[PDB]
Amino acid sequence: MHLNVGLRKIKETVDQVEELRRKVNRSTALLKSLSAERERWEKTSETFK
Amino acid sequence: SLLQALNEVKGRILDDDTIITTLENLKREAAEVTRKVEETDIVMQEVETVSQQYLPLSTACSSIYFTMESLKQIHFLYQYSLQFFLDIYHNVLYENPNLKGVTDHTQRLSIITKDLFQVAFNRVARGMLHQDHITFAMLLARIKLKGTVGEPTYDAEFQHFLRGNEIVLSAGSTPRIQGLTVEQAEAVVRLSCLPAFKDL
Repeated sequence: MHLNVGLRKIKETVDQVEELRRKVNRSTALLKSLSAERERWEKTSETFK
Repeated sequence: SLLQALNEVKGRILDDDTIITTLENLKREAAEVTRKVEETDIVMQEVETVSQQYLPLSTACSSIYFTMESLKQIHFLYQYSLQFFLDIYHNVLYENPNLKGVTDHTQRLSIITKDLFQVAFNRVARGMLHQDHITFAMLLARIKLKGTVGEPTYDAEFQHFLRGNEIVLSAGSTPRIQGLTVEQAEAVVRLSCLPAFKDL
């Protein structure tokens, strides 16, 4: 449930970053790190299952 | 920590460098953990091989200590504690003059085993009656023979040497030759019971 809360919170932060985007390099790096973060947590949820 | 830092900084684009440094550190940590998980079998097999290599030394240590403890049966003065054998083991492992420059792991293991036997014998026999030195040396020799590889257990030979000499074989004790006496003849009959001495 902590993991789910973190997922919801950082989805909110992704929405906030999307709103704030419109430095471009900062945004691109942030999106890349967020995607790696998303796949990592999908793996973590799978291993918790 | 990442979650609290993110909600404290609100994901500001100016705080992006600090966020990215933490994120890449976390990715590095996760990659290290993933590498550890992806290499569990190799590490476990390596640990198993090392443990199999070092098992005979541990068995020798246990046998040596329990012979030391049971040494109280011969004489009331042979009381030895676990701390004494632990001191012996730590002395041979760390304060070993023969291990000053040895680097080959198998060579260090062999030196450790040999010096363990030597130091244990010396420290035990320094406080043991002179008539019992040979007994302890024989016990350590038996322990080494059990621990060594490529040699027969000699279970029948040792059993005959210790307790097998007293078995009922008095019947048919021929005088043999004039050199043999009656007790020597009986000893020959008893020893000939072994398969390796059937033609004695």
